[PDB]
Order: sequence, then structure tokens, then C-alpha cells
Amino acid sequence: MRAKWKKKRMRRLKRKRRKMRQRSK
Amino acid sequence: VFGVAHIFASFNDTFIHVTDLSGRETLVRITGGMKVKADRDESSPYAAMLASQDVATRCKELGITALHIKLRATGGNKTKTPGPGAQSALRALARSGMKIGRIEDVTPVPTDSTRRKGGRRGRRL
Amino acid sequence: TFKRRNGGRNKHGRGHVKYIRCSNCAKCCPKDKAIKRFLVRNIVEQAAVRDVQEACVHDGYVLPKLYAKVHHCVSCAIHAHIVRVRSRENRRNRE
Amino acid sequence: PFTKKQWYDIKAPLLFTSRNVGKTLVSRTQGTKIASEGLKHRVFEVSLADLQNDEDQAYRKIRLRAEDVQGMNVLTNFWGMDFTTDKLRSLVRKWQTLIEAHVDVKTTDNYMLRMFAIGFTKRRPNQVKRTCYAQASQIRQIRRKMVEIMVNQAASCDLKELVNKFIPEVIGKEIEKATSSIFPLQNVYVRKVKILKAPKFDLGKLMEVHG
Amino acid sequence: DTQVKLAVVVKVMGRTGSRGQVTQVRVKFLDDQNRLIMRNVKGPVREGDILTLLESEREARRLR
RNA sequence: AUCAGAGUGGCGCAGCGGAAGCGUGGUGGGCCCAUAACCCACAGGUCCCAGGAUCGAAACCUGGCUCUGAUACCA
RNA sequence: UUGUUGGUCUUCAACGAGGAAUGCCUAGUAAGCGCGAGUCAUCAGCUCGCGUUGACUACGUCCCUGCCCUUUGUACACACCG
RNA sequence: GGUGAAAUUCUUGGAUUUAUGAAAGACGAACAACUGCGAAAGCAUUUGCCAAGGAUGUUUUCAUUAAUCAAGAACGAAAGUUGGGGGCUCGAAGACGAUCAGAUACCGUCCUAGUCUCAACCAUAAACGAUGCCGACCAGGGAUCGGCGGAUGUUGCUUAUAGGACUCCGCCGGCACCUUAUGAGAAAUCAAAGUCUUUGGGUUCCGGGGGGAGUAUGGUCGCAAGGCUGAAACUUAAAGGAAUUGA
Ligand SMILES: [Mg+2]
Ligand SMILES: [Mg+2]
Ligand SMILES: [Mg+2]
Ligand SMILES: [Mg+2]
Ligand SMILES: [Mg+2]
Ligand SMILES: [Mg+2]
Ligand SMILES: [Mg+2]
Ligand SMILES: [Mg+2]
Ligand SMILES: [Mg+2]
Ligand SMILES: [Mg+2]
Ligand SMILES: [Mg+2]
Ligand SMILES: [Mg+2]
Ligand SMILES: [Mg+2]
Ligand SMILES: [Mg+2]
Ligand SMILES: [Mg+2]
Ligand SMILES: [Mg+2]
Ligand SMILES: [Mg+2]
Ligand SMILES: [Mg+2]
Ligand SMILES: [Mg+2]
Ligand SMILES: [Mg+2]
Ligand SMILES: [Mg+2]
Ligand SMILES: [Mg+2]
Ligand SMILES: [Mg+2]
Ligand SMILES: [Zn+2]
Repeated sequence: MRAKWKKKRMRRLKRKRRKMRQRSK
Repeated sequence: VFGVAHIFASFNDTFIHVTDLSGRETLVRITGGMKVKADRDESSPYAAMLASQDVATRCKELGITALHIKLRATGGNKTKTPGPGAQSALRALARSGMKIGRIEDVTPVPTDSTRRKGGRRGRRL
Repeated sequence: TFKRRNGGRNKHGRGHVKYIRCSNCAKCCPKDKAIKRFLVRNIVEQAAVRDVQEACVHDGYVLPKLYAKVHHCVSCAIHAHIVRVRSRENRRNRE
Repeated sequence: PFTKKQWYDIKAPLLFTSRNVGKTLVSRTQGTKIASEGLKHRVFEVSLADLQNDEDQAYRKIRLRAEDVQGMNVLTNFWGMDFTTDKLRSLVRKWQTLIEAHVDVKTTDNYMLRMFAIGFTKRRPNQVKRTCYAQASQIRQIRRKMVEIMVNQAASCDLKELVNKFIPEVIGKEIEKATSSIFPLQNVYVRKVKILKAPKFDLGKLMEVHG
Repeated sequence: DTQVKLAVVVKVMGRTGSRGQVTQVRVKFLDDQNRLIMRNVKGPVREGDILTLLESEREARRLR
């Protein structure tokens, strides 16, 4: 379900980016 | 003289189990897997008929002439239909020389069951 | 493209129909969509009826029938030849 | 291993025309596992066509419990009443309505028992309609009457004549005739009787019913 | 023990097998001319052949 | 320092005297339109070295050689 | 002449019915046997024909390899070696 | 036992099977439907109680009180979060057994969270009829559910009748279905997706080639997972819908 799995990939990457930004706090 | 023959003919095996009129004494219990060597063919009608002839011999030496038959599939939250050996067991206990008193089905059928193995998408092969 | 007008199932005026488990693979399939057959079959087939009819103690003994209501998912019913792919025109025939 | 077991003859009570249901076997009396009162509670499954020698009732499986053993003669009283599977699954059919009722009831001797009754609506002649359904309110009216009758007809002196109402289907056809200004209801039966609780032994009653 | 029984092909039904090498026939037992059962035979066979059966019980099914 | 352990196909390992392979790679064929997989073969070997015992040894005893692991306590 | 071919005597190799795979075949057929022609001065283990001796098995099936027609799915059209 | 075949597993401290009974938790088969109810999500054992609701009936009442809706608000499958209860079954993760060139998969076994329940969150689904709501007109037919009206003619019914069950006819209101263009449409199809270049009944939301991208950023809600709101640079000549002939 490549659209569903692409959505999961974007979800994962967005979580990672958020973690970098909150660590920068 | 009467004993009751519980034939549990599932897939993968068939049991011929003859017991008294209360189910409380085992006269002779022979299953399909006793008459073969390979696991694939325990359920085969051939094993069912060999087990049937053997229980026939063990029974006519015990004074019982006529058998009451209680057929069964696996039941529960699974298949309701008897396996490949159910028919052969009756055919051979009848042609071997014994009388059949009464036939009926005891497959456990839930009025509703617990969840069944496999998952939502089922066994997919 | 839309294959069928009923969407492949019999549901009008409802929102939700409870599912059932396929008799072959246990797949969850809603009740109105599954292929449902009621089988009334004999205890033994006619090649082996008489060598039990002669072994009945009682006169007039009638051998029972097994009754079972069997559900199949679309995949298992198609693969087991219970239902077949039909042509565009004969798909509409409900008889 | 079978040179250590004696047979016993099982006898049903006199409300059943034909008697002497069959033969059981127990293992020879050894102290501590003496057979006589060691077992004393076997349950047996016998059709009603073997107990009344009419084949129009080969359904209606009778379940008989052993209450006493008299020297190679196992005395037996009535324990339960059921259908056979083929009978029940012949009765339920699409395009018709099934009505179910049940009730807990006492007889004059302290026997608690549960009755389950089943019925199905009857299509008439000249009916052109393709189904025969009641309206879940007629369903309720029938089920109310069904329990009413089932409790008024029971709670009579003893299981003796209660089973004498079960044998000729007094309950069933009384229920049919009672609910005909509600809905016709073919094939009305008492599908099951499970006795909920058996009070005590009462040895004299057992020979009052036996023979 | 088993005793070889003797049967007669009374009608021939069809050709089973993956490669059609087996025929299905209905046989009739000469001692008991009332027991007609389905069997599978290998080799050419017409109506009227006499088949020797090592065991009698095994009975084939339609389009086996 | 003394002792227990391991040396066998180009590599890793199994081998209970009657006595040599497993796995993986090598070469040649087969299958396929072709490539992998897969199938069949053919070539491989101081069984770590020297003695001995024994119908009979890569194995059993001894002795020398190379690698691994160990006990090394009261001042 | 790295022997055209045919003779004579002598020399006496592998080969013990052949692994995986694989081909052709349904009656005067397969297989065995020889003969003719083409090539040709000379050279036939080849090809194209011809007779002679003459079977086993089957009289099916769609399992494998494919072929024809229909229905069906398709994101293929250099078309699934897509 | 399980499977295409097996193995892991259990088993002479007796497995699987049989019989009677008890405990536990979950589920509510068959009946069960081109059927019902609900705003949707959803709702299937009995009986009792509580409030609610549509339709029908009506020579009851009010008299324009109405339609659709920024803001704002209730409800909202499953999974998920926090804490109690529970803990049968099935079972993400995980551990093994197989299969394979590998197999972090399909298949088999054992199973954790979960599945059930209470209190509080979450606010998303192919949440689909992929079709917002109110109103009018427009074609034929037979079924079916609810209510009502009218019919003689029969019930294993009913002190007689009336009524209940069935039959026939009609009217409202539902869920749908079948046949047909005089219609519409790119067609598939649609009796509403018709009454459109002969274009105007009312109203809300929402689209403007494919990507980048539901991404970055700011705000806001959430315990969290995440929800709502939501770009640009850059890139690209097609992406796409329906149908046809082939393979
Ligand atoms: Mg509705
Ligand atoms: Mg839904
Ligand atoms: Mg090679
Ligand atoms: Mg290759
Ligand atoms: Mg030349
Ligand atoms: Mg020549
Ligand atoms: Mg040439
Ligand atoms: Mg498809
Ligand atoms: Mg499609
Ligand atoms: Mg293209
Ligand atoms: Mg490809
Ligand atoms: Mg046991
Ligand atoms: Mg209903
Ligand atoms: Mg139910
Ligand atoms: Mg795993
Ligand atoms: Mg959404
Ligand atoms: Mg939408
Ligand atoms: Mg909507
Ligand atoms: Mg009506
Ligand atoms: Mg209507
Ligand atoms: Mg534009
Ligand atoms: Mg755009
Ligand atoms: Mg297309
Ligand atoms: Zn299935």
C-alpha cells in the first residue's frame, strides 16, 4: 500500500525532525 | 447387545471409539494413525476402514452385535463437516458384519463461539 | 469503473453488517457479502446406502441427513468453483 | 483385562411401555471401588422409539439417570429430555419465524427443572405471499402465552404424569391451539427439558415408579 | 485374510487420471449378483471383461 | 613455570580400528530465449612429524613440533 | 605429399549396454537389411528415393510443451523477453 | 497434533478420545432477508423499568413560527494513551519450527501489549451511495416493510360476531429492485447523475495540469501518538478518466 507506507515514512521523518527541534530547546 | 461407536473423523485423523451405553467404559479404541506409517495419510478412508475392521473383530469377541453410531466433526469454532474417514468407518462397520442401531450427529455447534485462529485476513496460501 | 450496482454485497438502508468467518480460511467477510450455501446431504452416498440399510436393526429406520450452512469468502468460493466468473451480461442474473 | 468386569441390566420405569433399556458393564467389586454404590450415577441416552415401540417418535432423546442398583439390575429414573440434531435442523428453515421460550418450574416433589419450547409460524393454504413472519409483538404475545401454559401445565403432582404429558405431546398441541388467535404456529414442541436440581434419594418413591 | 474375488465390468463409465490413463467402470460380483460398485482399472477394457479384485471393499467415487 | 585442549580437500569442520567425507567456493556438462537458482558429474587429500602394539589405524600407547586455555596460595 | 581410393600381410586401442538430460515414432509403421540416383576423372559414414524382413504399445488425455475458439482481468501495445 | 509435505509441541507422572459435573471469561450460530431502526458512527438471547422517535389517522391547536448555515456546539468504527478490574479465546511485538539463494514473510507452535470492563483522553477511516440539504415537475411495473380504508370466504382460532392468520383492491410513508428513452452524459452508466448555449428555485462546503506536499514554517488543540490551519523555491509535458482492438 505504497501510499499508506509513504505516509508512514513521512510520519516517521516528521517525528525525527520534531525530536531534533525539541532537543535544540 | 449394544455399544455406542463414537466416530470422530476429523481432518488429519479418524477415531473409532466404542464404549458402553453410558460412555463410561472403553471397549476398544482404534484410530487411523495406528494402521498407517505416514502422517499425510492417517485420515485416508483406507486407514478408516482398517481401523473399522479391527474394532469389529475386537467387538464381536465381547458379545456386542449392534452398534449405536454418534458421528462427529471437530466442531467448536472450526469445520462442521466430517472428514474423509467418517463414511468409510460406517461402510466397513456395516459390511464387516455388525448391526447399526441408530445414526446421529454430535458435532459441537456453538450458539456462538470464541474467536477462531488465523486473523482477520485468514489463512492465506 | 464500477463493476456492480450493489457494490458486491446486499446492503441497503444499513450502515454496518456483522462479519462471519470463512469456512475454509477464516477470513472475515461481512454476512451480506459472503457466499452462503445450505447443504442438506446424506449420511452416506448411494453406493453405500444399502449396505447400511440392510444392517438396520429396525424396520423403517430412516438414515439422517447432515444439515450445514456454509459461508465462503469471495476468494475461496471462486477458487472452489462454488461461483464462477461470468460475462458482463450474465453477471446481472440473480436466478 | 476384561476378565474383571461384570455386566448389569438397566431397567427404565413403568411409564415407558417397553422396558429393559440395555446392558452396561462395570468392573468387579473391589473394596474402595466397589461397583454398586461406587458408580451409582451413570447417565444413559436412549431414544423414545426404543421405549414406546412407535417410530413416529424416533426423535426425542430420553436421558435416564441411575438412582439405584439391585443385584445385577440397575434401577433408572428420568433425567432429561432433548431432541436429536437432525430433527431440530429439519425444523429451522428460511422464510419463516422461529419462536423460543423457556421457564424454570417446580413440581410438587422438590424437583427443579427448566423447559425450553420451540415453535414456527405456519403458512396457510391459498397463501400467495412468499414468507411467513410475525411482528416481534406477536412474537412476544406467543412467547408470553408459551411460558404461561408451560408453567400452568407443569407444577403438577410428579414427574410421573409430567412425563406422561411429554410422551403424547400434551404441552405442544395445547400451546398450538392456545395461540391460534395470535398466529398459527406449526411444529410446536418442548425442545429440551433440563432438570435443574434433584432433591434427595427418596428410596420408596423409586420403587413406586419402577418395576 | 483376503480372498481374490471375481467381478464383471457391466458398464464402463469414463477416463480418469491426470493423463487419462485410468478408466472408471462399474463392476458386478459374480457370486453376489446384487453388489455393483465403482472401480478404477488400468489397461484397455470393454463391457464384459472379468476383473480380479485382491480386495472387494474399496469403492471408487464419481470422476475420481 | 607445569598441565588439559586443538592440527584431516585451496577455506571452516566432522571422522567408534573394516580404511575419507560434510558445507562452501573450482572446472566441464544439463535445464532456460538467456542469467541466477537448480540437476549431474570430474579433479582435489605429507590425516601435525617420528616409533610401537595390534587380523587390521587419521584414531590405541609413547616421543618430539606448532597454536588455545588454565593453577601459580601464609610472609 | 598432411596418406584420393581399392588390394595383401602385419599391428589388436577404447568399448562390460552408458549420469543429469533428451529425440523420433500408431501398420507394412518403428526398427533391422541391403540397392539406386545426386555430387563424380577419383572419393558417400551425407541427402533424396527403393524394395526386403517386419513388431511392442495406445485407440486415450490435457499432467508437461504448445495450438484454436469463448468468457474474464490488465498500470502491457517494442505487447510478460512487458 | 499440525501440514502440500513436515518440524517445533504434548505423551505409559496416560497425551488425543469418552462420560458426568464445576469454575471462568468472551460470544450471541441456525432463524437472518436486494428486510427493520438510528443524525452518522452503529444496533441481533429474555423479561421488567425510564425517557425518546418516525409513519399512519384526525371536521384538535398555534398561525409563517420556515430552508441552509460563518462563530460556536453534541455525537463520532477500529487502533492508540493513563489508571483500576479482568484476563476464555484470538493475538501486533518477541522466541522458536519450516520454506527459500536469502525469508527480518506467507505456513506451523508458544505467546506480550491488546482484544472485555470502568473513569478520563483521543477525533481519525475506501467515516462510501466515492453522489450535502430543502422544494417543484417528470414513466412503466411487480414485489416488500409500517399505518390506514374497502372487499366475500376460509380458518384446527372466537359464549356469536368484531378481531388475529391468509386472499384481493386502494392511499400515504420507507429500504430497494426490473424494463425503457421522449432525456442526460466522455462513456461506464443514471428514473434522477433528467427538466442546461432554449444556460437563472434557495443555501452551505469545495476544485483550477502533474509533482514538491498535507511537506516546511507560524498558530491552535492533545499526556502522547497526533488532529485542524497550511506555503514557497524548485521541477516537469503530460499525469489522468471511460471505452475499443490486440497481447
Ligand atoms: Mg432508514
Ligand atoms: Mg461503515
Ligand atoms: Mg557451472
Ligand atoms: Mg545457470
Ligand atoms: Mg574430394
Ligand atoms: Mg554415387
Ligand atoms: Mg553433403
Ligand atoms: Mg483485478
Ligand atoms: Mg479492476
Ligand atoms: Mg502504453
Ligand atoms: Mg516478467
Ligand atoms: Mg485421559
Ligand atoms: Mg425485522
Ligand atoms: Mg440467537
Ligand atoms: Mg515472529
Ligand atoms: Mg478525512
Ligand atoms: Mg468524500
Ligand atoms: Mg456524506
Ligand atoms: Mg400493507
Ligand atoms: Mg409504497
Ligand atoms: Mg488552471
Ligand atoms: Mg494544481
Ligand atoms: Mg483503463
Ligand atoms: Zn476463504
